[PDB]
Amino acid sequence: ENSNSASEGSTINYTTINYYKDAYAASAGRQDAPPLKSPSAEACVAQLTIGNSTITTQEAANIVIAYGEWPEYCPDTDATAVDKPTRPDVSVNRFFTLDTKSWAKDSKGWYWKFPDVLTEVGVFGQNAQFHYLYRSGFCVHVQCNASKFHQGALLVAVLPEYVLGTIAGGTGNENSHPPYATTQPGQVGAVLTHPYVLDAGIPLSQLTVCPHQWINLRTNNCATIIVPYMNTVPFDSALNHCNFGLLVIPVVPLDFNTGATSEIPITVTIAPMCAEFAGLRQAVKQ
Amino acid sequence: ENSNSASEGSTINYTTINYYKDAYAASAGRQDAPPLKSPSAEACVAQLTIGNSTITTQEAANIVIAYGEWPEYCPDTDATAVDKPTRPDVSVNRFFTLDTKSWAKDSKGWYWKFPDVLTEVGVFGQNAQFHYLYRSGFCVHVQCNASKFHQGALLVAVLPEYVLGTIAGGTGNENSHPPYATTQPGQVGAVLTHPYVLDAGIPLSQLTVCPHQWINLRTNNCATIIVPYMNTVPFDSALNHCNFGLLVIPVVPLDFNTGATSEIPITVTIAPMCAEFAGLRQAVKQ
Amino acid sequence: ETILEVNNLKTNETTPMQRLCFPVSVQSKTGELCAAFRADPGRDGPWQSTILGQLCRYYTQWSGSLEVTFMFAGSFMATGKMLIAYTPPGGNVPADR
Amino acid sequence: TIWYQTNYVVPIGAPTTAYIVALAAAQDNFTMKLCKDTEDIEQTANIQ
Amino acid sequence: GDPIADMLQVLPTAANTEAS
Ligand SMILES: [Cl-]
Ligand SMILES: [Cl-]
Ligand SMILES: [K+]
Repeated sequence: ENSNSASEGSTINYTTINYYKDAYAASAGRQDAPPLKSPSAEACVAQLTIGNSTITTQEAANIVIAYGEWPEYCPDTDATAVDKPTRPDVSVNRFFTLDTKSWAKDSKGWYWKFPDVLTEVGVFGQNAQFHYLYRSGFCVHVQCNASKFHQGALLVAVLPEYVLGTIAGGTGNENSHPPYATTQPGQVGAVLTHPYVLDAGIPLSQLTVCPHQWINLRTNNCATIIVPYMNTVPFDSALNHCNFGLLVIPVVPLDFNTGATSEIPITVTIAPMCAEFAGLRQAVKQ
Repeated sequence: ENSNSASEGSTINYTTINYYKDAYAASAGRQDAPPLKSPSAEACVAQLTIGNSTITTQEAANIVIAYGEWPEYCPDTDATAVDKPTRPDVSVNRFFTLDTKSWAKDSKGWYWKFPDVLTEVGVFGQNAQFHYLYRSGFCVHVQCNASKFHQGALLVAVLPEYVLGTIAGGTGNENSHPPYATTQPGQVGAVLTHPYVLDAGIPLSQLTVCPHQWINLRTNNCATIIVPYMNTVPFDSALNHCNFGLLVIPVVPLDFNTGATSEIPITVTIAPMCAEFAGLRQAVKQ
Repeated sequence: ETILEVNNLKTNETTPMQRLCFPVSVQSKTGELCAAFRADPGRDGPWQSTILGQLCRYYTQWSGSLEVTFMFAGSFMATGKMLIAYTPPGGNVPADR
Repeated sequence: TIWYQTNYVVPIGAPTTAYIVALAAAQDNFTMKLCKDTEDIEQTANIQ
Repeated sequence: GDPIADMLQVLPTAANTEAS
């Protein structure tokens, strides 16, 4: 028998029936913190230092490790491109802070795409443009300060392969598509027009099935999520493909009494982790 | 006695006299291939591969190792800056080919400054601009093809700290200075106005006291010199300071009979070796 | 550690006590620059008020890492985050955050 | 340089402006060399 | 164990001359 079944190479063993020389012709048969509940760093004044930069959190049980997996360089068993990759390390795996957003009582919510956010920032950006192939994980840190008299709750989540959709002309008759500035808004991010369906026909209420953390003003002022590289290929174009989107949505609206500070910003600070590149040539912006 | 003599820390031992608590107050006393003759790679179709690039020479006894020292990263004993450096490796230590020069029967000679030549080229350039501190060695490869009926000889030499001077207004009364485009001509290099004195009041005839190789058309079509990092400090600005100049001077003029190919170019291909950077910040061009 | 006169303005030379601390307050525009100064310990400017700066002036050369401590003296009810950066040599004051 | 990462925020009843005191010192790897006179003290007249 | 495999010139006196 040829070992060409789709399940060949998995830890689970199935008992199947077959009458042909190819394994995939066989019957499906029968088989014979949790990765999905946003595992905290512990389950798997504080200071996270990476490169020449340091942010300050409070607890390791407050850092989510997406899918329970820490970022890593691509192993030889999964690699396919044969050139030696460049792993610049400290010049690219460090914290970059993007433009700050302003949280208002009627804000809808925002999203950023990765690695799009940094393709034009620092040495990371340069490497992303000079190489065809890119790969990395990310430490995502969202910051929001308010007083003990303010209230509100942001859901901060990482949605892998965040494909956006349109309102189809309102009536649903128009097969319109999101424009480039909407699918890859860059460093400044973009605003959601229908946060309830994440501008993609899926419920915000179930977004917690993805790696996430809440920023509930009365309890915390920051959220930190560590994201491993996720894709169906070991390396990919940092320009053509965004591996995941970061969503920051006010599920419980911001509120405070008149006279309390009304300028409440939200700041995103991100650090590539284990960034590596391959397929060197001239710089390409898109 | 305080061990504060200028010779403290050298391999040579001197027998001196002293009457004071400070060692430097002491008398000079008495003490008690060759590095300068351009050591070949052997003394210390061929293919030199570095990064994603390969050049083809012929012999290892045809590669000069300047001062008999191979490029190396800065050792901890000599380092002073405390941040972890970035050593991008294959994206910067690889061969870059500059604009080709045209050798004419009356050409004076050319020079290029390092690392100026590559501060705006590739990932090396980006790192040189994003970091305050830079350091590296270089593999310098000069190419010139001609027929068995052509004749001529180029002296290819590396002059550390190649400070240029002016003709002082011709009369010698004007304290003029070389302009920026002359001291750091960039990738295209520059032409010598008085090659006999290297545009610096010193004899071209003694330039062979520096690492060099001849390109004598009847025998060879290329010269390769490997240069270690040389400076009075372990790292320095790639923008403000050029560690050495590359000089290509036709000591025996090009000649050939009418009808033989008259377009005889000279091409320079260089590869940074062990390039490292530190003191990261925003990109600075100069 | 000794106090740095970061707020060394020409306009407060007659009320020198005001040079010993600098303001932070509610911003209406994000990413604002709060204060900037060089990191040269022996140079004229904020470091001159520190004993480190004054002893540096009894020597020609120095070497080593320095530490700058910032103490927020607003109320317990005030909160916020600042980004403090050290930019190695190369240009001028970074134009933005 | 010191920049606002988020914002200085307060509830009703607290001042909207506060101050920061900055202090400096050398770390253990700091040294000085070539002892010389300082520019920060002079003498223009007799000290009586 | 490792996921990625790729990761004195002048002496005190002048030289003597030897008979051919
Ligand atoms: Cl839409
Ligand atoms: Cl001149
Ligand atoms: K002898």
